[PDB]
Amino acid sequence: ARVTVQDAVEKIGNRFDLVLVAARRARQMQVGGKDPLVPEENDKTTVIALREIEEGLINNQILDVRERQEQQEQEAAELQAVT
Amino acid sequence: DIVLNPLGVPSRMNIGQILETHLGMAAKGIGDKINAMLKQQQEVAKLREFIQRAYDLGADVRQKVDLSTFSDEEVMRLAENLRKGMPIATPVFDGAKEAEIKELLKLGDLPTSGQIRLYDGRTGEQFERPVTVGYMYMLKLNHLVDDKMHARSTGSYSLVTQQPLGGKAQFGGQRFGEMEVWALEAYGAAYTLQEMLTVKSDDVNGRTKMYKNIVDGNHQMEPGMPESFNVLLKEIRSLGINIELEDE
Amino acid sequence: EFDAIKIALASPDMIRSWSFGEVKKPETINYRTFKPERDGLFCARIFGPVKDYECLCGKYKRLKHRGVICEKCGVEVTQTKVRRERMGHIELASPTAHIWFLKSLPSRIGLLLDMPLRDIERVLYFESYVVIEGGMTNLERQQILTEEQYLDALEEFGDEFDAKMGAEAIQALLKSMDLEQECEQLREELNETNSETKRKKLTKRIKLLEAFVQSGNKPEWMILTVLPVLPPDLRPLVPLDGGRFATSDLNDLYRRVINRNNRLKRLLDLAAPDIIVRNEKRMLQEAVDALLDNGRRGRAITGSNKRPLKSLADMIKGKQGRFRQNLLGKRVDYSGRSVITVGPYLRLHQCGLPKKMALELFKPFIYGKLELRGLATTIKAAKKMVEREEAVVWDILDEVIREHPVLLNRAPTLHRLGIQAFEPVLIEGKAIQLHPLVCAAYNADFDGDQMAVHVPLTLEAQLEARALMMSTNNILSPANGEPIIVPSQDVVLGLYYMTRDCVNAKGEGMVLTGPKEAERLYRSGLASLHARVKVRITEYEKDANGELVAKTSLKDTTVGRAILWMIVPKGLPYSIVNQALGKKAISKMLNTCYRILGLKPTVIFADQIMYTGFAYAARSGASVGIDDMVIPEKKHEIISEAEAEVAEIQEQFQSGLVTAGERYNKVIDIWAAANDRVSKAMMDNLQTETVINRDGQEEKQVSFNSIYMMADSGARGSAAQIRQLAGMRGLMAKPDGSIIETPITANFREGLNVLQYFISTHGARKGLADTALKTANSGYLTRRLVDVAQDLVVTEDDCGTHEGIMMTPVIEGGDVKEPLRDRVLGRVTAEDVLKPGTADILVPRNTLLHEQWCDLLEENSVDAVKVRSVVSCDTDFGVCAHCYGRDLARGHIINKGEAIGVIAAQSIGEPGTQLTMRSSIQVKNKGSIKLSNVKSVVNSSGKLVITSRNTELKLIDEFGRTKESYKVPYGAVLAKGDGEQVAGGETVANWDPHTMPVITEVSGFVRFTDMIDGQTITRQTDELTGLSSLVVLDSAERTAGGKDLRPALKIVDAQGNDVLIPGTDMPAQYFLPGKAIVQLEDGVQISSGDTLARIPQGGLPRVADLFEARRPKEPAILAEISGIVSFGKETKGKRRLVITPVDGSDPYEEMIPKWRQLNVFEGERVERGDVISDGPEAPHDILRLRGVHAVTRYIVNEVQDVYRLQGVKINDKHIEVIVRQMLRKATIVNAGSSDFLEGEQVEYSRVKIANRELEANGKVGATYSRDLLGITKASLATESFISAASFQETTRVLTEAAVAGKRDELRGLKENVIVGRLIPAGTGYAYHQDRMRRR
Amino acid sequence: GQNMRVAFMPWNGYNFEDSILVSERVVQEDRFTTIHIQELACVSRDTKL
Amino acid sequence: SAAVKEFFGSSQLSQFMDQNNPLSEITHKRRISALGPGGLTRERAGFEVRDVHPTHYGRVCPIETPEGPNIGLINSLSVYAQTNEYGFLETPYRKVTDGVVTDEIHYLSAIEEGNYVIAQANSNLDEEGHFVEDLVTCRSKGESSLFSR
DNA sequence: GAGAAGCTTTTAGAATTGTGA
DNA sequence: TCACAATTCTAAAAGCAAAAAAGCCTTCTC
RNA sequence: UAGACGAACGGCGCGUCUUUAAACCAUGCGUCGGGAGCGCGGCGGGUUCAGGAUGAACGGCAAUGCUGCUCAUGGCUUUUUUGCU
Ligand SMILES: [Mg+2]
Ligand SMILES: [Zn+2]
Ligand SMILES: [Zn+2]
Repeated sequence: ARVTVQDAVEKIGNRFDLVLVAARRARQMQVGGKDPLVPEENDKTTVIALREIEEGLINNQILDVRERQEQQEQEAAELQAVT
Repeated sequence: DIVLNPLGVPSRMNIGQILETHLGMAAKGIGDKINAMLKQQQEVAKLREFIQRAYDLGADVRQKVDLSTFSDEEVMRLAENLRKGMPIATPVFDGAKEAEIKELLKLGDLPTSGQIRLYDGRTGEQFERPVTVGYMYMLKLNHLVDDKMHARSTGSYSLVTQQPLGGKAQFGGQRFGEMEVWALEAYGAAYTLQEMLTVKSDDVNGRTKMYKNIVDGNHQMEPGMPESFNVLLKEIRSLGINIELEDE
Repeated sequence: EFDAIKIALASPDMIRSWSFGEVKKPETINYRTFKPERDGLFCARIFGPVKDYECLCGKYKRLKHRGVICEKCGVEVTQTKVRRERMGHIELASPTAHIWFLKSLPSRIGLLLDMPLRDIERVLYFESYVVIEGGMTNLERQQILTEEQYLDALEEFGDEFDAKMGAEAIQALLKSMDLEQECEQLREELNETNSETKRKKLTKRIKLLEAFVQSGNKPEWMILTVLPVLPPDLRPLVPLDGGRFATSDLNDLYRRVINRNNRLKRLLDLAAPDIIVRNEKRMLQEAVDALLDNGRRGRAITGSNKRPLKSLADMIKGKQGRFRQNLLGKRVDYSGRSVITVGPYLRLHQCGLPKKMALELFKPFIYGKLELRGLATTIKAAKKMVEREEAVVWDILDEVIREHPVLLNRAPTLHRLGIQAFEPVLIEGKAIQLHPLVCAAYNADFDGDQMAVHVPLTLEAQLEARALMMSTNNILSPANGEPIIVPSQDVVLGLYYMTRDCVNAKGEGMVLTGPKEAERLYRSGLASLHARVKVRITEYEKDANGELVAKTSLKDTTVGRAILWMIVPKGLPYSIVNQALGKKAISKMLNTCYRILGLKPTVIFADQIMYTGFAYAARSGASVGIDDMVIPEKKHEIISEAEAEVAEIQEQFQSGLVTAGERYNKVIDIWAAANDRVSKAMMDNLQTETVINRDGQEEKQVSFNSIYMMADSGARGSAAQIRQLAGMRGLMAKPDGSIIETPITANFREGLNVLQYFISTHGARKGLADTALKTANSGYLTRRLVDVAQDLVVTEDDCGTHEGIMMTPVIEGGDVKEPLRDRVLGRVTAEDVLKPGTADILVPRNTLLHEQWCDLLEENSVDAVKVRSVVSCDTDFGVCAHCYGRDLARGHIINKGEAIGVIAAQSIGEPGTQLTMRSSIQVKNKGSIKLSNVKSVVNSSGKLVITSRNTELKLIDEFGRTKESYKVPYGAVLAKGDGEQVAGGETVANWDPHTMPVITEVSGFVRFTDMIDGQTITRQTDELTGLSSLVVLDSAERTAGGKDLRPALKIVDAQGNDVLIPGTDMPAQYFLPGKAIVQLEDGVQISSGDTLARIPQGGLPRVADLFEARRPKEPAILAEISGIVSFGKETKGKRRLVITPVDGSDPYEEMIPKWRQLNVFEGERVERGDVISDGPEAPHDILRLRGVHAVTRYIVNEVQDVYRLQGVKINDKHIEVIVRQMLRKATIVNAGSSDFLEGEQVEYSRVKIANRELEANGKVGATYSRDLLGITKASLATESFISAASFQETTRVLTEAAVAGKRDELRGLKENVIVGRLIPAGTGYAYHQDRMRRR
Repeated sequence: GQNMRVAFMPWNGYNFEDSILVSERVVQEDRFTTIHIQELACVSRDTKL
Repeated sequence: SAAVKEFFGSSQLSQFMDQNNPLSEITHKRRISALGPGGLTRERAGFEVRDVHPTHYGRVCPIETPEGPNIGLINSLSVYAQTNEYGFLETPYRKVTDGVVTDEIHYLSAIEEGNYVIAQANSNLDEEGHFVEDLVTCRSKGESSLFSR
């Protein structure tokens, strides 16, 4: 549950970067099938993403490096299967 | 029966409603005494004496109602009509006076202050500060909430500009005017604004795709460019002007 | 997909290339079957199929046929939406002139040819002739002939004479003219103009020609030969109920023009005579001109009943054109309305949404969940299940609502708090339940208002609603710092009744262990809610960094204050609960809570405050009765006294000892005094009425009268209302504004009688009309501010600058209107603040002056600061986060991206609905004295007399922070000296108002230099005194012979050797004007300070005019250079006046009228920014002469005056940014090594960046003078035409852009709003920066 | 209209700004019930086919 | 037929009856409007026409006019107001002869109201119709003031 | 009948011309 | 010549919503 | 009752006639329907030329058909009144 996003804002000090980061993570959860990194409490994907940002384990850097890593492992699976 | 707010009296200087409340309380007190007499079945002597006392108080007032001429049969009819409260006529700029109101209150067994003691309905506790109770004439204006409510998910759209129709009569959407557009620009609400400008009003393929996405548990829009802008482009090319969208 | 919009003129070949076929017949449809008909305005052969994937005749229908053009009928089987995109054309038999490029004023065909407008107008409409190619004859080309002269020329000149008529002649002229040779020749001739009026004309014409040859246009494209036709589906012939048809008006106009074209083709085919073909060409011209813009020619043709029928320009123009109706604002799906009620149980991030509206707005989400759960396989089954409103749909609906926000909106969205996001709670009913606290933000009461609710669909819109627009984020206003979640009226009444004290209440003077025991005592009944008590209260100071220390002690309080102490969070003190807690006190409580603790405590605290205030307002039982309006017991005595005095004055007038006006003023003043006495008696009786005892004699305390507590808590009402209820309601003005003599001595507790009520009705009707007709003026002003400032965004962190405005406390001359603590709160210092001791860095030079730093400044008592200002920012195309400063709605520095022009315009405009629409220096306090710009000498009396027109004084405290300022004109009798100390109330100076002294720095005898007894002077002895003197006269009455003999006087010594001006070696010749009555004749040794020659003498529209930058009708003429000034020649039109500098040259001379009491004599100096004649001043002069800081400070002060007189509070950032957006152009003086013309007016950022990069090498830059435009001109004269055309003057803007061949890269907010993409301001800043990074 | 019994006091914020707090006894007695008569026209036309 | 039907059916001053109350009907019938064909307009109306003139007294109500745009132009006609043979509003007064206040009713128009001193309705009368107190509040030339008996 | 043939706002800015030197 | 100034033509004048009614060229047939 | 015709074909409708293709209308009556690409030809429509109102050729398109290869199967304007700012 979320009433205020000030704790989430304090760890991304723009308040317009928060919207885009949380949108990326929430779209991942909703469509990408990714598993939430925090327990679900009958929250929606947007609130779950904002809670994750509040905890301090999602931001632009973490998302970028995770995307790079998973793309690299999928490519590595291709490479192992083919060579 | 009804509870109003005292704060509407000082700023909105309508003292007439408090005076109406007091005089209505007095009238209903007279009617309550008449009902008490007319219930514990009495004789017409006491009723005519009391109604005469009620009709013959005040300063030197125009009307003289004498019940010695009423033949004792329509005095009971009059009392039956008066058991709901004695009607009172208070002409516009020569009406009653607070002394007359206090005298009429004292005719009944009401307090002259106009304010009685009340108790809380759900805690049984006396409110402090005696409150002004009385009878006020309430009107029901013809602005009913079941004629004002209206909502729409989707419907039909105009021909020339593929936008929702406007009105409750022809099922239609709300105008998101330019002042609301400014207020959204004053936040950082760029995506809300884009969706309200394209996928909820004009962009036809975008809004069909948005519907199909929503029903499929996916919340994402295809931007597109509004059809009203194309209508404007054609309306401007129909002059000699040649307005064109440059390359990528 | 695209980056810009290019506007230009359409060639006939280009129009033919847009076309799909050429329209020939006026007819539209058949009326047997409503299918189209060939070569009509609706034609399947031209404009595409009627039905999808079908041929009109019916031959081609298969999927294998998509594309084939049928041979039977010629239609192309394809989508019918193609009707919405295909244009035709009409081949006009004769060329025709486009109305816009002819009659736009300026005329783009007029000045291009240099011909005047009316001659071309006569030529086009076949009323006269025009020659071309004069040849070897004495007739030039562009001159105009007429019928008789044409006949004469033709008979006397052979075939080699081309004289044509109508648009064909205009086209021939336009095509024969070569552009390059004319441009070069006229540019060459321009250099020898000598700077007369004609120069301006030339710099217009050239600006056309070059701008008309740089782009790929030719002149003859302003004359129509082929005419496009709008696609059929944009001018539809919809059927209706019956056999008729609801046609559009464009169809009628096209039918008319096609009719006339066909007739003209017929006549030209059958070799008609000249008269009839002339008439028909004229009529076709009129038809086309009606089609393109119906009404610019003679009276607009009327369609059917009485209404001029719409043309294309009408469909583009106006408040109901495409721009303002369908692109800048739309109708939207997923939206609803209803009436609003109050829900006092909600938390302030919630609203109550009816179940019916919720189910109607969230249908697709419900379908999604239904198909997800499997409760309905196909979509139609889910649709029908929802239509039957089953028992499972409601749990789904409660699951598609949990954390999904909705936007609530009230009709006039004056500022950005008229839209807010809430988390719906489903409610059984039909009205939306709105939280009580957010009602102030909306300006919504609950007497019938409605509210519109919108649903955000996409995921980013939900995040934006949850993060930017949620009602728990918007607790502070953006117009100022102050909160907007202050409790309104019942909460404050409850907290004022609860936190109060009675001098002897039940259970007084016992000792308690804490708030909890106080509450138990009160609830159980053993004590009164406000009885004085001792309570042990533990309060937590968070003085230790991130650490709370819990002080405990015994405090003398009341039971109600102890009960209220429970809500208050940890960090706050007990000094905030230990008072009466009116409205301002609660506002300060919430403010300090926010600034100390944070956000979440403030939100929870506000909710708890609302709950407890409502609860204890219910418990109090506060009512209002008739016996709570206590009349003064002494009212009739005062009224009898005042009436007797009025009768005494009336008797005084009846005997004719007084006039009318002074009787009027005596009456008005005595009645006003009586009114004030009655008011004072009423309030003194009311406020302290209650008198009560503790243990003996009666003490007295503050009144528990209901109306007193209502008007004292700040809950509702003010002293004026309590005045009108109890004391007399005073004096009323009639419609003319003349105050009626007889007041209304009756008050509303008693009755007004008929006459008094009638006067009250005068006043009431005036007020209601004023409001109802000023709402629109405020709306127009707000629109203009938004459309000038909308494209200004914060786009950098630092410009790297030191310049900034000098902010000081603002004093009109009495008490300080508002301190320095309020001005520079949240501004960034530009140049460092020095400790008042000596040259010590007190705070660094890039601090954000928050509460700590400002309090430090206050305790150290700094006089003023220099702060970074937006108008002085060197960032181009936006501002930097530091010059703007703090985000007002938030607590931190402004974020990169935020759009501050829209919020500035909204802050200035929203309070516009509260504004209206229709001696000697007596010091106040004791302190040191200072003066500046003072030129004075000692007189015989030992005082000091001043010889300057800009002299002032300050009374200053013992710390140097100024307290009082005043202004002293030329020649005042100073009562003290500089640097001394005075006493409170000590008069410091005095003057003689109506006379203008000519006091001398020197003294001696007088010389009668150059007077003729009868012309220079006319003796007029002071008959009633006895003595006589000379009376000098002006130049407007004497004869021409003595007119040049200027009447003057001079002071000399005994011997006559001229006494020279002090400081130099020249005599002091004091030249005088007329009416300069020289009382002191020769033989009188004068003294300094002696009068040589007596010289006897809005509301909201004010703001609108200040932002329009309108020059007044009596401007205070300023001075341009230093050095000795002089008079000029003897009044050729205007009295000439010359200035002479010392370092510079003296060609400068000004043409001043003869209706000004000038401030300067011949023998006196001036300076840039001096006044030559007082009066209201022009901002243009301030910008040109004094500077840019001068004009911005001037405008800020003169707007804040209006906004502070009404009790409104706006920050000074907003006016500063609107000023920045006004002064935005610049005219180049020196072309330099750049490519700018002699006097071209160019965007200031353009020349700034141009010369900035040009000075990379050693070349020279340019010189510019900034122009001050209004808000209509500053927004119309922008570089982007899409913005300007959607605002005002669509025809002018589009013609200018089209002939100029302009190109619009969007770059703005309104432009991206129209084309339906992300604005480059908020959450869309990142995407636009990304796009700019890929170029 | 109808002549109702009134008390001028605040009550738990339910008559906060201009709202009114009615009792159920006003609705049970149908003191403010009104009758509204609509009209609905079905017009059968001479259409093609 | 076309002209009379155009007047009665589709005209600015021939408007749909306001009918949900007897008061609504009766006060719609006694309604004066400064708009219409031959009158001014809502936006072209200044403020001197939007206002209560002193000669409205007894002929036009000051406190019954619709709020919003057309305030002051949709005036309502007083209880005793009437009309001359020429079309000017008039209102009834009682002749006051020789101090005694008789009961013959004269109907005065605005251009006759200015040549008399009209006493006030609630000015006290004693038996046989004298003014009990020796000086009364009146209005003589578009302005109220206090006059001898 | 059905189907065509064809008589009053107010303010303000910018462009003429109409004397005026 | 080249400058003020009276004329006059052009633009603009808040937002949102509810209900109702009247209409959607002249005319010329034979 | 059935048959035929009405810009290619089929059903249905409508109009007309009775073994016949006419008459009616004149982007030659109305509504609906054709699994697709390549290939064969070509109703219909046009280009060129001549001939002297007539005729030869033509392939960008293309109707009833034929063989073979590949594939999932829905309203706008004016007026009036009202409501909230
Ligand atoms: Mg309201
Ligand atoms: Zn076809
Ligand atoms: Zn800066």
